[PDB]
Amino acid sequence: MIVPVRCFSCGKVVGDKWESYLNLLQEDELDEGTALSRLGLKRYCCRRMILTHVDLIEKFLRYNP
Amino acid sequence: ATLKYICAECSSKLSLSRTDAVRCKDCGHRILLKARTKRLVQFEAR
Amino acid sequence: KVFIGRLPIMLRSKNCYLSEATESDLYKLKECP
Amino acid sequence: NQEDSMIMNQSSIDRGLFRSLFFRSYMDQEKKYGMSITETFEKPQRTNTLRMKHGTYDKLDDDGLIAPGVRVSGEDVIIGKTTPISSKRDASTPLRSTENGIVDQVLVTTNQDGLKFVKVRVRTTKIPQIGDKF
Amino acid sequence: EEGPQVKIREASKDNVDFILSNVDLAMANSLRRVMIAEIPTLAIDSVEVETNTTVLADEFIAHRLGLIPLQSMDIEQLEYSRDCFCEDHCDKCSVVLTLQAFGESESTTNVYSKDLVIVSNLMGRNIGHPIIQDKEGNGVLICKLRKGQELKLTCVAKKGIAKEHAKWGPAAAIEFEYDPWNKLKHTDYWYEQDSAKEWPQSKNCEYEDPPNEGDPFDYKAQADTFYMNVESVGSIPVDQVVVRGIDTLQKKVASILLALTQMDQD
Ligand SMILES: [Zn+2]
Ligand SMILES: [Zn+2]
Ligand SMILES: [Zn+2]
Repeated sequence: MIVPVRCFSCGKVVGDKWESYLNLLQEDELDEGTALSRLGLKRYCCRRMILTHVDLIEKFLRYNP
Repeated sequence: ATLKYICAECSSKLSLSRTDAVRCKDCGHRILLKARTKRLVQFEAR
Repeated sequence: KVFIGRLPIMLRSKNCYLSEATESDLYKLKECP
Repeated sequence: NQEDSMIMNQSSIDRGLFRSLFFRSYMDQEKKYGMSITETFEKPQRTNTLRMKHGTYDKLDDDGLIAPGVRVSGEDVIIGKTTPISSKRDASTPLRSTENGIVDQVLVTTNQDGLKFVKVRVRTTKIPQIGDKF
Repeated sequence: EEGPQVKIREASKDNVDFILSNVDLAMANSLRRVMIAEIPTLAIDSVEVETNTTVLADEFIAHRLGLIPLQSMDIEQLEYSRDCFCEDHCDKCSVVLTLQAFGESESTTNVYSKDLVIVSNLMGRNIGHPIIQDKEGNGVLICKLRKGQELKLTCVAKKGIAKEHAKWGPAAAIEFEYDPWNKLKHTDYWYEQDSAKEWPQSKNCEYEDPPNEGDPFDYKAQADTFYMNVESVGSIPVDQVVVRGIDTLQKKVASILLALTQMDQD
């Protein structure tokens, strides 16, 4: 269900960090807690933002017309 | 150039009217959607 | 030999097509996995 | 925020916090009459009956339906139907008076009895506002 | 120099940790607010949709397009559509982007902040360029599409501020602390045994003189020195988020005088 452009609570964009984050994960094999930090996501508001998103859309796409 | 309907599976434009049933050319799958409007719709962006 | 009416089937039961189908199989049937 | 009511961050409501989609679907058929008499999915006008509806019919195409992009509201007519009886007594379906939104997906088909079966679906986004529950 | 004063510690393209001192909590705060809510900016505020075979809904997509930060340097030289004289809008008060995507690939095709193509004349001025800080140079993933999914829009950015809506805030977040060694006694730490042991000390304690038990309570005390850290989203240069803030707040107090004059006439 797509990555939230900008964090609800404070405002920092987060629209881009998705792919990055999903990468420092399966490739660079880091642990979430850090990956986020690498991505500049300090305070937990913006932090819970990425760490919790469920990118449903990927399933949504697996449909058809 | 201009369309009226579409098929659920074989997403293929149709266009009909009364009498010619409500099926499709090839696969029966007698559903069919109704393709967007020509007069584009506008949205607030908030 | 003779037909005696219709018996409503339960989804995901043996007699139901979905019983066998797989992910991709389903997504194609438009059924949420 | 007293007595079980809360204060919500408006800013957050804007950045998309707690918004949701809402769909709704009106349905309809073309009734048959044993010794051949049927209804019609069309956009009527007077023509004897006057049995119309207060709301606008204009958002209606000629198949007696609305194009998936059209925005509806008050009691606009979503479906056009008529019944002949002894010339045009109405049978059209208008959008639920309270609601409003945007047509999302109109579907045309036939039922077992070769009946013209149609299903419309209007879509809306609902935003957390003062009276809402959480 | 003269009055209130800064001591910018750290600093960058997205932050300005500084030390505004010799002011009034009151005034520090006001500045703090204005930065968050009343600095003009350019944001997408209208979206016509010609086509959308996306898995997302029209307004779903629009919501985000408005969230996408846009270049607002010369924003102060673009008028508010409300003020402009054009029946509706024009290049004198609005930027018009375009967006189009097609599932060309045989594998999930993305759509990015970058894909917006300005189409109105910018009468030469920094405005409406989708702000990108993303490594690959894409910025904000608007949405994705499968096989033959399409999407044809048209956006119209207009001026605007945070009050009217959040997408106009260039703020993002704003750190603010003062009197790290509870001296003014503007608090009362909760505790189980020792307040001091139980409550973390802030990095700001260093930049300031410790307590010294013996000493009596200083009632004449007052709040000076505020350790603030003004982030930014990019729509505007961190430094500017501060100046333009100081500047707006300034205009605000201004009008009060001005109006307080047009009144004198009678
Ligand atoms: Zn945040
Ligand atoms: Zn077909
Ligand atoms: Zn204008």
